[PDB]
Amino acid sequence: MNIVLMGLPGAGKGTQADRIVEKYGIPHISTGDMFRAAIQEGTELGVKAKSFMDQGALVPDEVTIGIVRERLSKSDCDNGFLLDGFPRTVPQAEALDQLLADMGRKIEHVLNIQVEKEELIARLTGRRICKVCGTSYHLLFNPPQVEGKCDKDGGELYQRADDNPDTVTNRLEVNMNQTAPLLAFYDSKEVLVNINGQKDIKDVFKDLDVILQ
Ligand SMILES: Nc1ncnc2c1ncn2[C@@H]1O[C@H](COP(=O)(O)OP(=O)(O)OP(=O)(O)OP(=O)(O)OP(=O)(O)OC[C@H]2O[C@@H](n3cnc4c(N)ncnc43)[C@H](O)[C@@H]2O)[C@@H](O)[C@H]1O
Ligand SMILES: [Zn+2]
Repeated sequence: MNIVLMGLPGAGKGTQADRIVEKYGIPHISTGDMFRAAIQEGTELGVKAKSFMDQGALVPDEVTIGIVRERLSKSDCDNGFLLDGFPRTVPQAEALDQLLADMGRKIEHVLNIQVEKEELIARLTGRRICKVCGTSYHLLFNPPQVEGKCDKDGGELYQRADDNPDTVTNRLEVNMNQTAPLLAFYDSKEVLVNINGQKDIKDVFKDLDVILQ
């Protein structure tokens, strides 16, 4: 089960990932989580990634492909994996084909979660993230059971610094700059499915899960 969960910032990739991972027990590999981990280690990689992330810019492709090479070569991905927000560029996409072709494998499904820009913006305005596990809530649209506390581990919730309005606008634009030619890459190789992400979390999930089996 070699999957890519694709979508613009705030499309519900993280939200849908928890469901796919919990159901099929394949590792969730998000580049954005990895960069935040490196920032928490305070590695040099993290310090350098963070300049870009704070602007809402992409982290350079070579850096990014790097950590993905390393990560997907770990034995826990041998039987499958859920890439989340990678690739975002044609060179990332290619380097992914190549590193998998070296292992006698390929990506088998790119699930592209589509949401209009205005909705994406509303989603990243009230978003909250768990200190303990990294899961996201939304104060309006998908709140925790108990205010301020994650439903999974009781973790405190907080606001990601890049979820401010200026950085969000930058993030949507930058990522969209990459999107159509990448859809065209995957659409042409016959693995891309578009998914209406603009409805209930459970309903988006059914659409995904249809494809997964
Ligand atoms: N491959 C790469 N190349 C280069 N640089 C890279 C890279 N990967 C990362 N980077 C760098 O790292 C940075 C951060 O990356 P990262 O943090 O991965 O991602 P992002 O692009 O910032 O967007 P997310 O993946 O955080 O959003 P998502 O769709 O998972 O949203 P969620 O499910 O929370 O949902 C959003 C909100 O909506 C709510 N919600 C979810 N589903 C629904 C629904 N159906 N209806 C209503 N509300 C919903 C949630 O509760 C939540 O509040 C980038 O800006 C870049 O600098
Ligand atoms: Zn949590």
